[PDB]
Amino acid sequence: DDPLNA
Amino acid sequence: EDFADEQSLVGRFIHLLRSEDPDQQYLILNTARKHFGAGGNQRIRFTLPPLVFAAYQLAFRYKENSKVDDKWEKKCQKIFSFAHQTISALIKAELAELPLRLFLQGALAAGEIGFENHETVAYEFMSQAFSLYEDEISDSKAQLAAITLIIGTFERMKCFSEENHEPLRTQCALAASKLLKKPDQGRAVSTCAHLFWSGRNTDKNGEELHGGKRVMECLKKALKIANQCMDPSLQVQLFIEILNRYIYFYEKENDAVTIQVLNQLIQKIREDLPNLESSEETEQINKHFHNTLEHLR
Amino acid sequence: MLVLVLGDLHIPHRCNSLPAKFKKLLVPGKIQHILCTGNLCTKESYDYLKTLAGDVHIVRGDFDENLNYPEQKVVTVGQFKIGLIHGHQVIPWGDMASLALLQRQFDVDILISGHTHKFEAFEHENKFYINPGSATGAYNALETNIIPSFVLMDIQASTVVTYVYQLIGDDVKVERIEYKKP
Repeated sequence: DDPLNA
Repeated sequence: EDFADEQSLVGRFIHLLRSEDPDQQYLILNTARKHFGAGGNQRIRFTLPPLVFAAYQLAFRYKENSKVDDKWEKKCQKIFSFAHQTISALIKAELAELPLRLFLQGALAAGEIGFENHETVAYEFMSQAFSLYEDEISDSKAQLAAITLIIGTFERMKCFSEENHEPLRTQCALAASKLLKKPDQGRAVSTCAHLFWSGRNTDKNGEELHGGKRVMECLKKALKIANQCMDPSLQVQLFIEILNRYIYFYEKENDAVTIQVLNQLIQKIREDLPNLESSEETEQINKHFHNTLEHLR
Repeated sequence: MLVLVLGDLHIPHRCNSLPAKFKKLLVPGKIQHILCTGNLCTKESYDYLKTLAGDVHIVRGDFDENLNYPEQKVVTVGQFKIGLIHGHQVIPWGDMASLALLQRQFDVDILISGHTHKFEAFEHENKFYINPGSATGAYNALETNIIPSFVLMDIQASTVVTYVYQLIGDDVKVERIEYKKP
């Protein structure tokens, strides 16, 4: 779960 | 504005050109440079280099269509002749730093693709970069930055036979030992040691040269230049750099590097290091030697 | 604390802009620090980076026209002493022993190199090494299948978590590698 991940 | 508008005019024209299939892409790059060549000297600093990189990408694209198109080796010869003429147009505009680096990228691609008569193309591009380095560059930190690209580029090459690898090999060492300052000479000569060790020619079945004696000749010659240096800071700073260079080949199983050579240098650094000014420069030089000793332990 | 690691855009020499999905993810107000390996190679990409974060560090690439960029840089982010260099000065290119040689010189916990245009992230000799690759997926003569990629570091006290973002086809795909300082 990367902090961006849009 | 002429500078910025032209940087992004070809940038779009290269992204919009990937839509073109390889046979049509060449026809367009040829009319692109005809359009972008009318701009002038201070303009073509920013349009022609992207066309040269699009030329290198095109030659790789033809190698993908090797089994589909049997005239692909003639096409690659035509592109590198297009790039040679496009980069030569930048030299007439009184440039040296950029065309030299473009000629290095062309010799790299030619050796990687492998079309017929590619060794000659890679040699002409390399020798042309040497011509710009010798005839058009004379600033110690700009020379050092130019020759370290030539060496690093030549280090990765593997397409030259021994009859062509040896002149370039001894040309890099000659131009490195003749830089403007002794500290820059010591760095460039010690950097040339990777050419004799990890450089590949087409006579060894694709294997590395591993010339252990020549690897030492550079480092022995690099220490000689280090003694005659100019600043006791830069002198010891170069003594520690050459020490790590010995450790590199020592760990790469170079027979000619013995622990006696290492101990001779760590003692020489132990003697001259206290004879420096107390500064930020020599504090980092102290930590550098501390890390080197910690790695050897 | 989270850092963006990218470089080797080669705009406009080899590309024109980042991929569409990369420009959507990279938006201001979300990242604190940015460490760039170099090769932008113009102010048009610099000014775009300065609007993504306040603290942006850039070293000089082999095709950068701006001499004001330093050859290398050592910066501290939290507990980690991080060294920044483009990596065209590291001979042989992408060599492991030549990179660890520079880690001894800078005395850094993490070393950032970028010339390869190949993403790498690994631990060696209890030291961490990053290569974000070309964020634009730019042309490289020695590697033919370039994957546009950058790296996001999530630093917390004595632990770093690196996220690699890659454009594989049309999709953006993420992997995670973690490193703890000894």
